[PDB]
Amino acid sequence: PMVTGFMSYGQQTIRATRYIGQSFITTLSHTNRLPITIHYPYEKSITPERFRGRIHFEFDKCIACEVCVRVCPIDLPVVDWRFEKDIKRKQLLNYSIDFGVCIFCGNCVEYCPTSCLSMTEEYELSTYDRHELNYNQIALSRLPISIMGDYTIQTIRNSSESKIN
Amino acid sequence: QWLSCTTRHVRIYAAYIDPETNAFDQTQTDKLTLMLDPTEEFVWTDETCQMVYNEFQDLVDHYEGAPLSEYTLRLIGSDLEHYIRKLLYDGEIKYNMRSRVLNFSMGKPRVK
Amino acid sequence: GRWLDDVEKHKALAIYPPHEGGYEGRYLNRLRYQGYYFLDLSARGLGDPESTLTKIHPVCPPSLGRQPVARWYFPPEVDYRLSLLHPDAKGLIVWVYEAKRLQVLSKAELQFLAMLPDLVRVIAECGNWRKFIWKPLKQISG
Amino acid sequence: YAGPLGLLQAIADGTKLLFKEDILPSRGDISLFSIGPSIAVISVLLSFL
Amino acid sequence: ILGILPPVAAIAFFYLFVAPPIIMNWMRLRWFKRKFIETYLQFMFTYLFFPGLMLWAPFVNFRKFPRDK
Amino acid sequence: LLVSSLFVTVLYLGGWNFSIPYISFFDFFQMNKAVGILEMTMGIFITLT
Amino acid sequence: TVMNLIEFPLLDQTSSNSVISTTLNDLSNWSRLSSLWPLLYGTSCCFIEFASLIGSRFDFDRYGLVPRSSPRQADLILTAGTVTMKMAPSLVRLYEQMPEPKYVIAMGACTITGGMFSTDSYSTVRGVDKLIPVDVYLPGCPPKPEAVIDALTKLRKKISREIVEDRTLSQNKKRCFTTSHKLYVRRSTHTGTY
Amino acid sequence: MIVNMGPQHPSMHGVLRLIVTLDGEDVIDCEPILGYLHRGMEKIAENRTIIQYLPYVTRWDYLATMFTEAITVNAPEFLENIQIPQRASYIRVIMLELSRIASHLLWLGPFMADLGAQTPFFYIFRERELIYDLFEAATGMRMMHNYFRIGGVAADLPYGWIDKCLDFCDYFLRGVVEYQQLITQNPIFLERVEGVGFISGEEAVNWGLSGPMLRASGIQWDLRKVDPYESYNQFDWKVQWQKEGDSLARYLVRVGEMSESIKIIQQAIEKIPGGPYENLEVRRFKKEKNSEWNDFEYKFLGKKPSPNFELSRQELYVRVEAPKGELGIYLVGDDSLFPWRWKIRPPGFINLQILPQLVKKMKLADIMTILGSIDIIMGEVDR
Repeated sequence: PMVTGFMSYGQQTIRATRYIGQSFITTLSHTNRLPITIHYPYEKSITPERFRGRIHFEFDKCIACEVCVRVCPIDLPVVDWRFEKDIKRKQLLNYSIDFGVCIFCGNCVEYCPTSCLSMTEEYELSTYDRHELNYNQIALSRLPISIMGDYTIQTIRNSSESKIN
Repeated sequence: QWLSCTTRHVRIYAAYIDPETNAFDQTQTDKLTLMLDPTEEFVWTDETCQMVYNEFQDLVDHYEGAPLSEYTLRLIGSDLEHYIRKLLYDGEIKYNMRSRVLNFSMGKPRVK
Repeated sequence: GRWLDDVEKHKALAIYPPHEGGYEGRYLNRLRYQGYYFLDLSARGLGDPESTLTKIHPVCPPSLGRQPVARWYFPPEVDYRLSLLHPDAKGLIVWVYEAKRLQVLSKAELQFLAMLPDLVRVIAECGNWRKFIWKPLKQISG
Repeated sequence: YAGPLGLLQAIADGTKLLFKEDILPSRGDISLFSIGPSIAVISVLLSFL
Repeated sequence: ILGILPPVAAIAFFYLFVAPPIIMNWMRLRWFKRKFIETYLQFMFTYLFFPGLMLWAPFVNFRKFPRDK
Repeated sequence: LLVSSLFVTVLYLGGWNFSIPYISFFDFFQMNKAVGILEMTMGIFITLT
Repeated sequence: TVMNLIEFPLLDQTSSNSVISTTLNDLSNWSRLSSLWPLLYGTSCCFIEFASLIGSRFDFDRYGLVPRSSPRQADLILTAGTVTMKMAPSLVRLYEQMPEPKYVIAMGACTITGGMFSTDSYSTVRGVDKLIPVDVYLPGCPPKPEAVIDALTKLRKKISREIVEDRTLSQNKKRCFTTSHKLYVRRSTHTGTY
Repeated sequence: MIVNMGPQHPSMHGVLRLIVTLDGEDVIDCEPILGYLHRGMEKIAENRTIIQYLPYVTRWDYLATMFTEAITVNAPEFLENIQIPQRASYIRVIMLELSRIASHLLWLGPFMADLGAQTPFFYIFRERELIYDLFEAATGMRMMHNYFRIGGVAADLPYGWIDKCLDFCDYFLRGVVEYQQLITQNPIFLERVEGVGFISGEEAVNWGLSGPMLRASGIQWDLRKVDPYESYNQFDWKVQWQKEGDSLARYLVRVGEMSESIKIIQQAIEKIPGGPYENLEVRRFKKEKNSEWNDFEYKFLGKKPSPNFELSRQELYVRVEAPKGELGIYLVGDDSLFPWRWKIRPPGFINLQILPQLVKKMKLADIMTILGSIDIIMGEVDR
């Protein structure tokens, strides 16, 4: 009939309004909330002491364990020993790390004899060509970004690194 | 329909497009046209591409007996991706040399 | 030519821009009309830069998991690019973008890359204050 | 990053859209393509009277 | 007609001089801790002094400024 | 969007009227001197808001 | 005794333009780089963090990165997630069907080489540049959620390195060849019925 | 008459080509095209060792991000019985019940962005930010890669991890009810999602479905009970289900389950033999000599880890259920270190089998809602 409609047309609208205005005044404290989201790119996040970035190479810590291929997911680097006669261990001449084909496994970090394979954390890989990624011994160090050693950085700790509440 | 292996510098189009615009993107697919590297990764002088045009008959008439499937399209593109590699490995052709990114799919030059 | 005030004479300098690059490309635009032609490098990766700017240096290609010694013996990028350069060219404008058995490309290596301008017009790169500044890196070098 | 704030960002997007190599697809042409948005823009521009 | 220039000049210059470099300070000072209607305060002014607000909008020039002769 | 907002406010709200009637903004001072540009900018003001 | 030498610069590259006709295109390209819009695409092991680039951890939308889910409109596409042999014959259509100021880049070390899919498998494609010419290659599987913004900042300068005469290097020609076939047609296999 | 819904796929989970007939506005028949993301792991899985194969699992698995390593560690450690301590087992339980959240968020958030909830997209990412710090500081870069070695785990999770749940651990609890009061609000939320893609229980078990999408029909086939997985069952819990199985039932069953996650986490952090990691840290310095610590209990590694280990003929299956769906890795027990044949059984491949039978006589919007509610992702499908 219509009397039921003449009674329920206000009920439908009053339910619509009780929901709409309620959600509106609830999200009111959201549209003008007091949270501050991620700042500019000069405010990178804090990094605790377990991650993986740019692996490092050495000449006095890779004793020629050579496990280099037996760790990376595709047996990535070369293996090269070239007829030494010092005692029995042929030298370390040919090698090339290439992060473009290493997928951050580098698991030898855990099984390497003397702390050779390690971790860092930067990323400014302005790759204009794939074939420009020969990471040899020492310039891998480069004394990297050093988030705390920069003069334009004040990084507050994130949720799981700041205090409680 | 026009299901062609449109890989970089290898676009064996299974449909007639050799106007400025095919006017249907296929022109009923009755000619099987091909365009060579629109990105200008290699600069072409006619004589250099003449061997490729001649061996096109060797690839479309000498060794084709399978229906219009991309299987044959890979059968073509495989040798197409190495005819250029041979033509460059003997120095007859060279790279883009323009104001693009100048990428090296086969790496930088060598000293033989 | 405000860049021309400190490139033709010095032939040794470093760009200290804001860390966005949205104000420095106009400078590079002007230096294509004298004889200067671009060579961007992103120096990070190479060993002793001498053999990267004068000598035939074997650049080991990114390996494919297998194939012991395989290095294509790549060439340098100075005399050949001169051979491609016309006899009408003032200088080789080069940008050491990453100036901020390998060899650390330290300030001594930049001094040794400040001689090829004298004995390639190289400019080091390092982000700095909001105002785009330039400074002779040789005095910063050491 | 478009200055202090995006006060220049809007006209920057406008100028970027300005060039953007209008494509004019094959099926259907200037007969009705360029005629389309003209009616749209005029219908609301003339209302400012 | 003589002394008419100082009045119509001073107020018209203030109409476009002081607000442009200070709206960016009042908005950079508070952007995430504002109130429900606080963002309504300086945004409206973003039109009123607009004769000069755009002159200190990202239009702020960095010309090479030929130096003293 | 703009024309709809402007029309709903010019119809259901006071177009350039203050919260106090528009004519009343002159009588309570017994005299006006330079209300021209003031009223122009204030009409752009009290309406656009 | 060089192998595969580079072609000679044919032009002498000797010209001079007026500032009143150069600064126009200079600021035009400045806007073109400072108003770029992403194009949505993401498949696999080097994609998911792109979503986090829209939230309170990483916010690249702060620079006006309007994510457009359409080829013909946007100009910046991220080949995130490792690409295989398929989904490529329709991927390149995107690059073919957008305005010329694209300047596409890469993302995901498994897209510049195919890192963790490079022992033996007949699916993954070795790099993306063997399909589409892009500018910057991004490492990481997953790609570092900050390195992508840094590479965007890097590419932000190449557009600023453009001049008024540079707006002619996107014009094309046609090496359209006249060669026919003699083979048998195959009816459609992707029959859409259940 | 028929158009494809786009390989560009303006949806959450990547690339899906949907060729469908169109009578102006309503559709008659739709069809999915799959196979565009072939990870081909079934090939490499024979030409590799275990540890070099370890980081491979969370590659085609980045939504679940952890439900691939359970079975991938069952085969090396749970088959040949390299006895996993109950403390490390509780650590793995913490892991698994946090991955339950890692799935609940990365569905509901995008499910909110599919159903019609336009704003909360960034909200759930802001909530998830803390799981990023956790996964980073635990074992790996961002997805916590390489948290499962063979003889146990990589390394016991650091001290600032276990006892430090409290922030999100009581934040998300009071945060859940937000979504529950928002969904019943503005019935436009509910009107479009109710009464679409309804499915029964008999077909849910006849079609081979699983997960909360099936539990939502009173089936309660929740496989967090039927397996003595690492002797986890010491903890208590509450089965989550519904009695309809449709899209709204999917939302209900996938909002009523995450409340048990932090419950199990609270059970663990105080019920783990070591408890918090700083507790076990400050306890192994007063009794360094000998105790239950570092014994068969309280040890991360039992024997030496290495790529060398032989196998006998033992082809075991586990139907390890994830909140998206079941998973199984059957494998012919071979005498060689690496085995003859590998196999995977993902939920996505066992979900879309009903997909063309779901969208029947519906519209494009109905298809959108069903495909957003079904809780489906690629990556798992192709393998």
